[PDB]
Amino acid sequence: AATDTVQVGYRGTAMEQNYDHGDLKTKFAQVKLPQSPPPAGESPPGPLPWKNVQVLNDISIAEFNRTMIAMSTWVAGTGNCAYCHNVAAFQDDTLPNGKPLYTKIVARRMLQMTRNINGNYSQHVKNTGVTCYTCHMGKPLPNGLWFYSSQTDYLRHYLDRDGARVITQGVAPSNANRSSTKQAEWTYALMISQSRSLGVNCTYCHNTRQFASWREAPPARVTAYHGILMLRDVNQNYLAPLQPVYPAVRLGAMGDAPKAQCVTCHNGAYKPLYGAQMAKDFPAMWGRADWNGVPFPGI
Amino acid sequence: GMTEEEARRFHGYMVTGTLGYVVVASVAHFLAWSWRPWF
Amino acid sequence: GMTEEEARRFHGYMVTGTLGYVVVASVAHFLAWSWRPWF
Amino acid sequence: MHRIWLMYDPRRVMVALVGFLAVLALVIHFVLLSSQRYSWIENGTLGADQAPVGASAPAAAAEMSPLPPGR
Amino acid sequence: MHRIWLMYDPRRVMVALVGFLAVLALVIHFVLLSSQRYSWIENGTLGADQAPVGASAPAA
Amino acid sequence: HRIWLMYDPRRVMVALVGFLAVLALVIHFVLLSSQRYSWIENGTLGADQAPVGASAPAA
Amino acid sequence: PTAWPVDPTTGQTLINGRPVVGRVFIMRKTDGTVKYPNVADVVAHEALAPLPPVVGSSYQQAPITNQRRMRGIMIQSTLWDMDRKRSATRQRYYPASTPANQL
Amino acid sequence: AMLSFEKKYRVRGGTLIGGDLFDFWFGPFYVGFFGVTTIFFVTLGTLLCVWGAAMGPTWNLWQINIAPPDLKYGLGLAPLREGGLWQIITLCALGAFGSWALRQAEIARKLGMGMHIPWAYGGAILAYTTLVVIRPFLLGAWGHGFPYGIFSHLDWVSNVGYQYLHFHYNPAHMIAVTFFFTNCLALAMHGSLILSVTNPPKGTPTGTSEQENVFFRDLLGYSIGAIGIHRLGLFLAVGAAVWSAICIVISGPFWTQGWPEWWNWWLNLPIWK
Amino acid sequence: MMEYIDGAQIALYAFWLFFFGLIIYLRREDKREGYPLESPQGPRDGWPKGAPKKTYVHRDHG
Amino acid sequence: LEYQNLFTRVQVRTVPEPGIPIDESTGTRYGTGTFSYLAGKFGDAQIGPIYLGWAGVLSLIFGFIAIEIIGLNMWASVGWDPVEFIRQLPWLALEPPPPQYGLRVPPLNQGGWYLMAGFFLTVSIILWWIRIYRRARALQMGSHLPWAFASAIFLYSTFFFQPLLVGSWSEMVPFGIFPHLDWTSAFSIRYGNLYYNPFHALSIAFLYGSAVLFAMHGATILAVARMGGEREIEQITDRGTAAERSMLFWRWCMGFNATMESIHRWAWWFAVLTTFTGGIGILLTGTVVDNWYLWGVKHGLVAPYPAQNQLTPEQQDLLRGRYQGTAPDSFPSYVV
Ligand SMILES: CCCCCCCCCCCCCC(=O)OC[C@H](COP(=O)(O)OCC(O)COP(=O)(O)OC[C@@H](COC(=O)CCCCCCCCCCCCC)OC(=O)CCCCCCCCCCCCC)OC(=O)CCCCCCCCCCCCC
Ligand code: BCL
Ligand code: BCL
Ligand SMILES: CC[C@H]1c2cc3[nH]c4c(c3C)C(=O)[C@H](C(=O)OC)c4c3nc(cc4[nH]c(cc(n2)[C@@H]1C)c(C(C)=O)c4C)[C@@H](C)[C@@H]3CCC(=O)OC/C=C(\C)CCC[C@H](C)CCC[C@H](C)CCCC(C)C
Ligand SMILES: CC[C@H]1c2cc3[nH]c4c(c3C)C(=O)[C@H](C(=O)OC)c4c3nc(cc4[nH]c(cc(n2)[C@@H]1C)c(C(C)=O)c4C)[C@@H](C)[C@@H]3CCC(=O)OC/C=C(\C)CCC[C@H](C)CCC[C@H](C)CCCC(C)C
Ligand SMILES: *[C@H]1O[C@H](CO)[C@@H](O[C@@H]2O[C@@H](C)[C@H](O)[C@@H](O)[C@H]2O)[C@H](O)[C@@H]1O[C@H]1O[C@H](C(=O)O)[C@@H](O[C@H]2O[C@H](CO)[C@@H](O)[C@H](O)[C@H]2NC(C)=O)[C@H](OC(C)=O)[C@H]1OC(C)=O
Ligand SMILES: *[C@H]1O[C@H](CO)[C@@H](O[C@@H]2O[C@@H](C)[C@H](O)[C@@H](O)[C@H]2O)[C@H](O)[C@@H]1O[C@H]1O[C@H](C(=O)O)[C@@H](O[C@H]2O[C@H](CO)[C@@H](O)[C@H](O)[C@H]2NC(C)=O)[C@H](OC(C)=O)[C@H]1OC(C)=O
Ligand SMILES: COC(C)(C)C/C=C/C(C)=C/C=C/C(C=O)=C/C=C/C(C)=C/C=C/C=C(C)/C=C/C=C(\C)CC/C=C(C)/C=C/C=C(\C)C(=O)O
Ligand SMILES: COC(C)(C)C/C=C/C(C)=C/C=C/C(C=O)=C/C=C/C(C)=C/C=C/C=C(C)/C=C/C=C(\C)CC/C=C(C)/C=C/C=C(\C)C(=O)O
Ligand SMILES: COC(C)(C)C/C=C/C(C)=C/C=C/C(C)=C/C=C/C(C)=C/C=C\C=C(C)\C=C\C=C(C)\C=C\C=C(C)\C=C\CC(C)(C)OC
Ligand SMILES: CCCCCCCCCCCCO[C@@H]1O[C@H](CO)[C@@H](O[C@H]2O[C@H](CO)[C@@H](O)[C@H](O)[C@H]2O)[C@H](O)[C@H]1O
Ligand SMILES: [Fe+3]
Repeated sequence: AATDTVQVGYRGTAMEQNYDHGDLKTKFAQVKLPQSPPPAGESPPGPLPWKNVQVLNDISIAEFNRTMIAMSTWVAGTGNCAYCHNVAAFQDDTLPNGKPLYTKIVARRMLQMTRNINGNYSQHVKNTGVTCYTCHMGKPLPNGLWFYSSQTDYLRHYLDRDGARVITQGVAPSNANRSSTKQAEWTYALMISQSRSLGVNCTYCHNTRQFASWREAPPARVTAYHGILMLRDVNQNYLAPLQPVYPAVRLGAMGDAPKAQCVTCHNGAYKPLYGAQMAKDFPAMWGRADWNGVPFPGI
Repeated sequence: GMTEEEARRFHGYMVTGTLGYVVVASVAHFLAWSWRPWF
Repeated sequence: GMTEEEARRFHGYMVTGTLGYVVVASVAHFLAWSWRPWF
Repeated sequence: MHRIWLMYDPRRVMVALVGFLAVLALVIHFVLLSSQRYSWIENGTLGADQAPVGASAPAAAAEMSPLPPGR
Repeated sequence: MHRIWLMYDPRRVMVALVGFLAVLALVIHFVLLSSQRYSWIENGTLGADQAPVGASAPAA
Repeated sequence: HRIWLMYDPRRVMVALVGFLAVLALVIHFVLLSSQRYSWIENGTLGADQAPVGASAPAA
Repeated sequence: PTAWPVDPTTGQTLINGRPVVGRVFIMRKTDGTVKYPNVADVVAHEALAPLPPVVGSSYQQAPITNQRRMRGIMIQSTLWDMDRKRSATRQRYYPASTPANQL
Repeated sequence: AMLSFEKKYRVRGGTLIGGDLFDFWFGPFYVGFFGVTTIFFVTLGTLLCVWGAAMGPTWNLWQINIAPPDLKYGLGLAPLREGGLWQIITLCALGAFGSWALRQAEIARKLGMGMHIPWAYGGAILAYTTLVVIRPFLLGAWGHGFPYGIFSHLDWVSNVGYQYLHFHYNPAHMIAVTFFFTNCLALAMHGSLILSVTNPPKGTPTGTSEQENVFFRDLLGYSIGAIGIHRLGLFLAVGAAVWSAICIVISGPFWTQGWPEWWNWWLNLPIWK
Repeated sequence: MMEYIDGAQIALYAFWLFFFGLIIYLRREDKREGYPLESPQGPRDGWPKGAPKKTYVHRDHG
Repeated sequence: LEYQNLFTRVQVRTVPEPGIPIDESTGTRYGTGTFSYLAGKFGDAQIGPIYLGWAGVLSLIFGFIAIEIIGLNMWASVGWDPVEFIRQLPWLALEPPPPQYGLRVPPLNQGGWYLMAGFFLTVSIILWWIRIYRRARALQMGSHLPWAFASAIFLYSTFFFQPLLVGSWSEMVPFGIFPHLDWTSAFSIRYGNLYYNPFHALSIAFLYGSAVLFAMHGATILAVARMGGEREIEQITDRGTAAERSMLFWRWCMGFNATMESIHRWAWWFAVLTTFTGGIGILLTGTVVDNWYLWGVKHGLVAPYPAQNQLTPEQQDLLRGRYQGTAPDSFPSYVV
């Protein structure tokens, strides 16, 4: 019955996070023990021998080989190069049978996506960043995959919709805001989803005397808003257009590709992997010229 | 109220009931110990 | 209704019972200490 | 100490005794059934060396924290 | 022994007992039914080697 | 010995038993909630293996 | 202007040119709290007012199998994220429905 | 000054503590030992509230806010300007409310009344003690108490509710609300009935218990009767405060997740899992 | 065009004037028994002065 | 240990059960009196005959059809599955129309049943008021009860008039156990925290005061019930020592007292003002004030806290969102 509490606002306001101490130790231990250790960093020189490399063109051969080892443990198991490749012919994008190696096609796009996350959305992922492990956890399927269902599904806030505000920024009613109480119910549904996706309550991002207020809210609300912008880019530009690549068994009932949401990275924790920092160890994935001052190797 | 004759008679049924219970309970504990010791 | 005889007799049982309990508990602490000392 | 049977109606002492033993039995069973080590309905067939033991010390990585940063 | 049925009403104790066994039996069945090992309505046809077992101690 | 004149044994005995029953149950659950003496889960650890709380850092 | 001048002779604060015996601190109310003057001042610390809604110019009705039976707005969070009984899941949407001459 | 019938009731005796020493009146008020301790704690607590207002940012009544300490202080007394003052005021409050209930017991004993009023008030004291003593103690820091300020304590209520995402789904809170609403309905009916028999339309005779009983029985189908409605009103009003104490003490110490997901047990009953 | 004065504020003072009127009325009703008060300085009425004691017409026979 | 008057060990029964005294026309008493032992142990024992008349009969017909429409729409929403109808019952709703209809008649499935159930429920409540009013007159009683009930109906009607005044039936309360609580929470979110609505604050003060008073008055009458204090009409017409002692208890405690009659006026007004101040607070919401916290900032209700974050000027432009619009009515492919 022991409870841990974190204060996140001013002392009288009851802006606090509560954790069941025992249940949190179980979650935290179940992350730490599977957390795959990175291989050692190394680099000899030499011009690139690769035949069919489009993304990893800016990386030494040793750092490239190191990356492929990491990718296998993070997505498929530590020696499972057969998950993506025709093992005899790594440059191939097809099987000996001629059929496309759809997994390798996806993985190439996932590398571009990861660089785009780490590079363009540092306002969200900062110096923690993401790697393949952040979503995949060692398995081919991440959590929180979603598909088209109904028009009013709130997860479409992370794809093609925009706008969740409902509160008036003035005392009197006006033509500027005609939001329905039903629309406040819809935002409330969306916000419960976000809260659960992080394992936090509303006071983590709001002072609930004014949900609209930014000044009264913790700084985490600003980070959260960039996460919404990031998911829209991730879903629209990378995950959704993989629809013609997957086998039909991976598609939704509408035949749409699987899409991501906050829980896909966070998995119920306030930071993914409780803030474990791996992206700094893998310059292949930075999309940045330096990581926290450590410069990009650049051959 | 209660006589000593009943009070002494009754205590004999208490002791045999108690001993039977403790005998069963201690067999049950030693079975549990053999299966999965707690020290 | 109490009497000094009833009181004096009952005092013997309370004293001896209390001390016997404290003896059994002292062994329990001896066992607990030998298994996992708290100082 | 058999004078304890003079102090109370023996029928009621048996009712109280049976209640106390029954409740204490259920308390200890559900405590054990909630534990990892003695969840016997799921793990009863595990050998004594295979049965769970509570960790002596969890590890950590210095950047990780189980709780969010506070104020 | 039998003089206990002077001290207590047989007619009454039997109802208390029969009610207690009904409650106890139902509780034990529902505890088993919601386990993994003994969810016999779904998995009762599995052999004893094939039935679920709770997660073991081995760990890093 | 005359304290038993001031208090009825039929009350005292239950009051004393009730105190001891509560106190014993409190101490067991306090220990069970500790890390060092969570004996249901960890009682098979040796005395050197059993948890110990954090020390003074000296720095 | 975070602090008053210090006398180089003695390391001693000067207020309005004259010394103060002690360690001068700038007085503030509890935790530096300051009363809100105005709605306008509160609003000036906020983000700008939200942009206008994007409303659809016309409505296309969804396929009937994409239409929810339950019109309650929050049910996706308050029930369906914890409820995953198969029969209850199947009931969430209207079933397929086809003109008989198209079978 | 005294009511026209009062003087013969102003006897000595019935005190719990102090005897004749404080057994006297001041105007309408009975004093007594617990009257003296009441005034002490009321005065000390009220002046420390004024001191809290003085060192805060405004004298505006609605905006005064004497806040508890940061959670980091745990169960210790914090610095007085950092929430230790809220802790001292809380001790005065506990002393004042306890003294008030014991003074009520002395008054009731002096009048030969039953102890119903002191114990009914104990229900409210239990809720206050839950909010500032028991729940913060179970959470391990006094900073979980609510702040003393007419609107800032409503900000606390708002934020505590949203700590559980959707506090309406708290099952003890639903019961507590039902008692509060049912109490207010029952109070309107009891008031109306007594007034309507004692103040009938002009030229009508004064009503009777029989008419009250008949009318009530057409409202609910059954007769509650005279003592029954006062038992009900007491059960409803005090049960509302007791279930309030339960609903807040389970929120945090025992349940930490959102309240909607507590209802998962109902969805998984074996007859329909 | 009054900036500070708004309908919610106007309504709230309307209520306060009614409510303080209501408390006065109830305190007049509360004094129909036991008043005027006895005092060593003679009778006292408090404030407001109480409404007079009612006389109740009993049911004529039954 | 002293007898607490909370439970009656010895009930008495009369072989005949009392009937209704007078005015039997346009309506008649249904049933006949019977005794409940449990109700007779809480309070008085007779479960009675009951009165309806024209207004009562019509009220039940309208109210039955309203409840029948609510239940059948709930049951239709789980596909007529009777197990899910029970399992999911508190989540089920009959839901208001969509917002873009405004006050127009909506489609039958999309809130047309809602408005129909709401209409019959409203008529049923008004007929039940007429019943209570007529029955008070027929028993030769004051009309204090129907005016108390009118105050509750006033609050209820604001859940029609405020949606009317903001111009859309979509703003109405869904019929459903948890759904109407979802609406209650979302209403406070939309209108910027209802804690700062001063009529909501007044309504709470009267809701709490009603609990304070019934606790105080209930306890007071039980504390003197050993002296016949519960015979309140007799104590009002013929003041006994039970009334004198309850007046003195409160005078000596808190410095002033009521009478055995006038305490029931305090009770009546505190209950009535709960729903009356509540209704006013609803009617002002969205019509006069659209954000109650900002109204509280304007009028000086809002306690200052130190800032938890500060925005840069470009963040003030970046972090403004959009007001929520329509749901997407297509399923986009992203193939190109
Ligand atoms: C929020 C919504 C719900 C909120 C719900 C709030 C409900 C509150 C209801 C109760 C309030 C009235 C309390 C009361 O009547 O006490 C008796 C006392 C004296 O009159 P008396 O009892 O008939 O006669 C005895 C007296 O004449 C002689 O007695 P004695 O010689 O033995 O003792 C000395 C005197 C000295 O007089 C005083 O000290 C009176 C000081 C009263 C100050 C508090 C006024 C509060 C008004 C609140 C309403 C509103 C004011 C704006 O008598 C006494 O010692 C009597 C001591 C009585 C102590 C009463 C303390 C009550 C504190 C209540 C605080 C409530 C805060 C909310 O009465 C008074 O002094 C006058 C009260 C008049 C009724 C209030 C009407 C206000 C209407 C608006 C202003 C009208 C201006 C013309
Ligand atoms: C009515 C009898 C008396 C009494 C009379 C004696 C006598 C006589 C002797 C002891 C002895 C002892 N008693 Mg004794 N003892 C009493 C109550 C107690 C209580 C208690 C909780 O009240 C305790 C802890 C003890 C403890 C002890 C030990 C220090 C010691 C060894 C036996 C033993 O462990 O017995 C634990 C206690 C019990 C099981 C209950 C008490 C009665 C039983 C029968 C034991 C003592 C008698 C012993 C077998 C006699 C042996 C023959 C003699 C050596 C000639 N006694 C009662 C009140 N005790 C012996 C001694 O001094 O050895 C150094 C000894 O000769
Ligand atoms: C997040 C939620 C919001 C919030 C949102 C609202 C909203 C929205 C409303 C209230 C309202 C009220 N709130 Mg608020 N409330 C919150 C926090 C609180 C807290 C607290 C400790 O935090 C409290 C004590 C209260 C207390 C109160 C009450 C004082 C008030 C209702 C009075 C009443 O009697 O209603 C109960 C009485 C009725 C509903 C009257 C009903 C009478 C009719 C005639 C009955 C018909 C029955 C019929 C015949 C049969 C039906 C059959 C079925 C249809 C099947 N709120 C927060 C800030 N609150 C109301 C109000 O007045 O606001 C100003 C209101 O509308
Ligand atoms: C248990 C059911 C309900 C209940 C019942 C009840 N209340 C009662 C009684 C009963 C039976 C009394 O006999 C007693 C009484 O005498 O009433 C006249 C009382 C009473 N209920 C009161 C109020 C009250 N009851 C409330 C609630 C309830 N009372 C329950 C809902 C509330 C709520 C919900 O807000 C309030 C405000 C008082 C009028 C009175 C108790 C008077 C008393 O204790 O007097 C002595 C103390 C003082 C006069 C002042 C103390 C000042 C402090 C030392 C300093 C201030 C500290 C405080 C914590 C600050 C709070 C600031 C707020 C803005 C947060
Ligand atoms: C002063 C404010 C408080 C208050 C007061 C109040 N309410 C009241 C009253 C009063 C004074 C009444 O006199 C009135 C009443 O009747 O009380 C018993 C009522 C009332 N308060 C009610 C509820 C209520 N009050 C609430 C609240 C409150 N009421 C406030 C707290 C709430 C809340 C908190 O939400 C509720 C839910 C009702 C119990 C009652 C009004 C009953 C009514 O209007 O019923 C209309 C009829 C129906 C809905 C139909 C029922 C149909 C059945 C299924 C039977 C069908 C039989 C048959 C099939 C049909 C007929 C066939 C013919 C051939 C005969
Ligand atoms: C999978 O298929 C692709 C081509 O579809 C092969 O990719 C080769 O390498 C790329 C760099 C280049 O861009 C591409 O054009 C192609 O040269 C890939 O190596 C895999 O090849 C195997 O399957 C091929 C296939 O498509 O079926 C197959 O190709 C032969 O057969 C097809 C079908 O009849 C015919 O259209 C091709 O022209 C023919 N190609 C050749 C080079 O013979 C490959 O068979 C052979 C002998 O190469 C398969 O690869 C092997 C080693 O067997
Ligand atoms: C399907 O159509 C609906 C309805 O347009 C789209 O939802 C819109 O966008 C959401 C932000 C909003 O919630 C919703 O109210 C509605 O405004 C939905 O996202 C799907 O969009 C795709 O199809 C759109 C369509 O209506 O045909 C198409 O829109 C563009 O094309 C139409 C027809 O030529 C033209 O009338 C529109 O003005 C035009 N809109 C824009 C913004 O250019 C979308 O194309 C684009 C670029 O938005 C489609 O979206 C995608 C990613 O394919
Ligand atoms: C795991 O964590 C936590 C839980 C925290 C750890 C801690 C746990 C704690 C603190 C436990 C404490 C345990 C305890 C402490 O005392 C336990 C004490 C247990 C006891 C005393 C058991 C006694 C049992 C006695 C029985 C069964 C007797 C039966 C008698 C019968 C049947 C005979 C009836 C009469 C008959 C037949 C005939 C009469 C004839 C007559 C009259 C005639 O013929 O006339
Ligand atoms: C861990 O963290 C925290 C918890 C914080 C740490 C702190 C802990 C603290 C503060 C602990 C305090 C402990 C304490 C303090 O006092 C503990 C005190 C303990 C005591 C007093 C124990 C006494 C036990 C006595 C017993 C068992 C008596 C048995 C008697 C028997 C068997 C005989 C019965 C007699 C009969 C039947 C009569 C027959 C004759 C008759 C009838 C006749 O003759 O008539
Ligand atoms: C077979 O029979 C079955 C089994 C179906 C019978 C069982 C039925 C069951 C189980 C029913 C369950 C009902 C439940 C659980 C209902 C819950 C209701 C709740 C909690 C309601 C709460 C609040 C509702 C409110 C406040 C609604 C207010 C609505 C109003 C004021 C509507 C007014 C509408 C009007 C006046 C409409 C007028 C018509 C127009 C505008 C068109 O013309 C004037
Ligand atoms: C040899 C066996 C002979 C037949 C035995 C029959 C056993 C019947 C069931 C025994 C257990 C019932 O459960 C036990 O009931 C007693 C009845 O007083 C309760 O006893 C307690 O509560 C009851 C009310 O419930 C009070 O009136 C009583 O004063 C108090 O001691 C115990 O708290 C409870 O644990
Ligand atoms: Fe009354």
